[PDB]
Amino acid sequence: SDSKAIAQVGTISANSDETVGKLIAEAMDKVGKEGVITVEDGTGLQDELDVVEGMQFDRGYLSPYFINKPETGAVELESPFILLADKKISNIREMLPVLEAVAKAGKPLLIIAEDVEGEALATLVVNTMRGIVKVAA
Amino acid sequence: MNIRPLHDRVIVKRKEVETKSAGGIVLTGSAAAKSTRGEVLAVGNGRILENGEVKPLDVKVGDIVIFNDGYGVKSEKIDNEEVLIMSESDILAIVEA
Amino acid sequence: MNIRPLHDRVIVKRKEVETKSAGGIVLTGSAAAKSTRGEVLAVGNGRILENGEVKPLDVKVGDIVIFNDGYGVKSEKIDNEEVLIMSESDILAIVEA
Amino acid sequence: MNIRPLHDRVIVKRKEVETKSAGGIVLTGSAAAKSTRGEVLAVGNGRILENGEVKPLDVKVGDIVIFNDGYGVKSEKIDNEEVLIMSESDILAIVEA
Amino acid sequence: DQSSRYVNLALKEEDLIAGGEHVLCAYIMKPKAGYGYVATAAHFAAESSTGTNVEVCTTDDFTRGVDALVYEVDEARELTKIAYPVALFDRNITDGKAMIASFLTLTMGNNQGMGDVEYAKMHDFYVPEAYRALFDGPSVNISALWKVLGRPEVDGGLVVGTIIKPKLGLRPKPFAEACHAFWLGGDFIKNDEPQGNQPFAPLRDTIALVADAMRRAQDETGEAKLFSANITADDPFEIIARGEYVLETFGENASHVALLVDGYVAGAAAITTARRRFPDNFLHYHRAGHGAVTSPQSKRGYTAFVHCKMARLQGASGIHTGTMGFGKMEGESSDRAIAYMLTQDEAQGPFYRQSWGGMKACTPIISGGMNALRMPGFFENLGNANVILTAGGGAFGHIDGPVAGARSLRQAWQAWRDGVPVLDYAREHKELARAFESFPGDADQIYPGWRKALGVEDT
Repeated sequence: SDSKAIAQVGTISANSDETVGKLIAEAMDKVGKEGVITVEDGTGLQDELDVVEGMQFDRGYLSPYFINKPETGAVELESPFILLADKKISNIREMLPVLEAVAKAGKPLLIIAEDVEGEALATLVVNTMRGIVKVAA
Repeated sequence: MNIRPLHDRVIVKRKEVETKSAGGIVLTGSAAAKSTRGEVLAVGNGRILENGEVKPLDVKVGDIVIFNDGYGVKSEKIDNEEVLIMSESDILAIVEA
Repeated sequence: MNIRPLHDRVIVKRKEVETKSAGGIVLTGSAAAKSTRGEVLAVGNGRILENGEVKPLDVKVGDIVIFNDGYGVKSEKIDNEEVLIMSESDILAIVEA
Repeated sequence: MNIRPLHDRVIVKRKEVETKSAGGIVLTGSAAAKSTRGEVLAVGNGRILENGEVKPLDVKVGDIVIFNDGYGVKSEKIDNEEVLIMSESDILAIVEA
Repeated sequence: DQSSRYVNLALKEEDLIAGGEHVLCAYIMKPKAGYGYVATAAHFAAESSTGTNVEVCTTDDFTRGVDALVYEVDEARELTKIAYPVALFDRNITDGKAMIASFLTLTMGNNQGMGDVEYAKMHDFYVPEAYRALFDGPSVNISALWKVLGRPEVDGGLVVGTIIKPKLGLRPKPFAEACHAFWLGGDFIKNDEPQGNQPFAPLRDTIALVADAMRRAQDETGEAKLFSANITADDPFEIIARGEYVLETFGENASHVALLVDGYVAGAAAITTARRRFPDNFLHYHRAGHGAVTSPQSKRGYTAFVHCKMARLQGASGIHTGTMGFGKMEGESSDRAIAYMLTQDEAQGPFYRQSWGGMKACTPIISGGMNALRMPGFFENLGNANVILTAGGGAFGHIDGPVAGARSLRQAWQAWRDGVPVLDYAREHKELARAFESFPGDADQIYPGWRKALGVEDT
C-alpha cells in the first residue's frame, strides 16, 4: 500500500527501471484509487505524465468566432449557465425564451447539444460577436 | 411620379422586414420573414360592381394596414422604391392608433 | 393595439391547447391536437355583397365560437400574442354560457 | 351545453353503426360501413343569400335524416359525445312516419 | 479484332430473337473515316465478345464459340445490330443470373476501347425470351419498393425522391436534416455522386445520420421512406462495406435501403457487385460522367433507352434516366418511352419488341423534375407512374421546398390512377393544395380550374 513498495513492484515488472516505478507511483497517487491510467507513444526522448482533473471530453467549439481568447486560441466562460439539449437545435424559435432569460441573467451560456444547425449557429455567432450574450456551443 | 390606381387597386409600401430586435433583445438573423404590414399609398376611385354607383373603398392614403401578402399581390419599381399592388380584399385590417 | 376588421373579417384568440385532462384524469402528452374554439375579439361592420346595405355580422365581441380551422384562417402577432383572423363563414357556431 | 348553428349549418348525431344483424341474423364483422342516418340536434336560423328574407331551414329538431356522410360533413366533441355538422345540402332525405 | 467469321449476316433475327439463340443489340455505329463499315461493325462485335486481339490460341490455335456476331449491318443508316451468344453472360452464383459486368464489358466499356468505332450508340436490344428470366435481373425494383411502402404491387406508381437541397457541401447531419425535412415530405433520396467517403460528407456518418433522419421522418409522417447510399467506390469490397453498412445501419428498415452506384464511373463490376449481396435491396444506378456517353454531347456508349433498359438487365432496381419529359423524339430514347420499357413488361423499342416475364420491372429515376402537376401529365402519357423522382427545385420549388411538395406529387399520381387526376387529391391532401398553389407554372393549365374548388383565399 505504501508508495515505496508500489514503486518497487513497478520497477521489477518494468525490468528494473526506477523511472517507471516513480512515474507509476506518482500517477497512482494523483489520480486516486478510482482513477484511470493509460499509456501511449510519446515524441520526445523523455517519458512524461499528463494528469487531467475534473471532467474532460473530446469535443471542441462549433465555430472559430466563439474564440474569445484568440491569444490562446481557446474559449473560456466564467460562471456560465449550462443548457443540456438532448436534441438538434434547428430554429432560434426553440432558443428565444432561453436566450432572453440568459440575457436577462447576463451570465454566459454553454450549449451542449446533439447539434446546432447553421441558422441557430449563425444567430449565436452574431449575438456573441456583437456582445449581446456570451455563448458557446 | 404620382400614380392613379384604376379602381379596386390599392398601392402600399411594406414596413420594416426582419426587425432586428426579436423579443426586444436578440438581434435575430434572417429567417426569410416578411412583414404583413404596409402603408396605403394610393386608393382607387371605388368599386364598379353591381351597376350601382361607384362606391369608394374604405381605406385612405396614409392608412397603416395588415394585408395578405399572397402571390396575387404584385410589386413594382417606382422612383427606385419598391411598392405593392393589391385589391381591397387583400388588406386584412387597419392598424389604428 | 385595437384593430378594426374591414367588413366581413373577424378576429379571435384561441382557447387553451392539449388540455391535460383526458377523461378528466390522465395527463395527455402531445398528440398534435389543436382546439377548434376561440373568443371573438373584434367584428367587422357587416357584409357588402349584392348591393344591399352592409348588414351586421351576428357574432359580437366577447363571443366564444366554434370555427372551421381551415386554410382560410390566417394568423397574426399582436401585443406579442398570437391572434386569428377569419371570415364569418369560418365560424361554425356560438358557444353560450 | 346547447349550441346554435349559425345559419345554414345543421347539427346531427349518427344512428348506430354496423348493425350486428346482417339479414337480421348474421353478425357482420367490421366492414367499414357508416350509417347515413342521424338525428338533428340543432338547426340554424336560415339562409342569408340573394338578399331575400332569411327563410328558415326545412328540417327541425328531432327530425331523423339520411345525410351524405361524405367530405362535406365536419365533426366536433361536445359533452364528450361526438356530433356532426353539415349543410342542409348534406341531408338527402327525411325518413318520415 | 478481325472481321472474318465476325460477319455473320446469315443469322436470322427470328431464331436469334424468338428462338432466343442470341442477345441482340442494335447500335447506331459510325466508324472513323476510311474504315470499312461492315468490318468495323463486325470488328466491333469482336470487341463486344471474345476480344480476339492479334491472336487467339488454346495450345493449338483458334477460338470460335464465344463470338458475338453482326447479323444486320447497313453503312449509310449507321446501323450495327450485333447478336451475342448467351454463354457470354456468365451466371451469377447468387441466383444463376448472368453477370451484367460482361454485358457492359461487351457493349459500352472495354469493347468501346475500339478506336476505329467513332461511336456505337446502342438504340435497342433484345434478350432471349426464356433465358431473360436468368439475366441478372432486378429481384428488387419499384414493385418491391411499393411492397415495403405498403402500396399495391401493381401500379404503386411514383416513389417520390429528391436530390438534396442545396446539393454539395451540406454536412452529413445537415444533409440528414435536409433528408428528414424532405422526408417530412416524400419518399426517397440519394446521396450525391461525390458524397461517397469524400471528406465533406462521408457515407458512414451521413448514412447513420440519414437513417436516423428517415426513422424520425417516418415517425413524424406515418409512412415509409427510403434512402440511396452512394456505395460507389474504387474498391468493390469497400462498395460491399458501404452496402452492408447501410443495410446494418437501417436495420429494422434495411429493406428500405437503396444502393446508389454511379455506375458509369463505378463500372458494371460495381453494379454487378451491388446487385450480388443485395438482391433484397434497391440498386440505384446513377450517371456520373454520363456526358461522355448518353448526353447529346456524345454519340458513344448507351442511349438513354438502353442505358435504362440495361438497368433492367443490370438488376439496377432503378436508374437515372435523364429527364422524364424527353424532347424531339419518342421511342428513340425518350424517358417517357423508357418508362414504358422499364415499367411495362411488354413494349416496343426502336429496333426490338420484347417481353419481360420472370426477370421483373426496372425503375426510371428522374432528374430535373416536373412539378407535382405536370407529372400527372407524364403519367397520362405514360399510362402509369411506376418511376422514382430524384430531382431538385424543378419539382421542389414548392412553398415548402423539398418537403410538402414531395408528398404532393406522389398523391398527384394517386388521383390520376383513380382517373380523377390530381385535382381530387389536392382537395384531399394539403400538400397537393400547396402544390397547385406552388406550381401555377403548369398547375393552372395542365389540370384546369383548381383555384375555386381547391383551397380558400388565394388558394
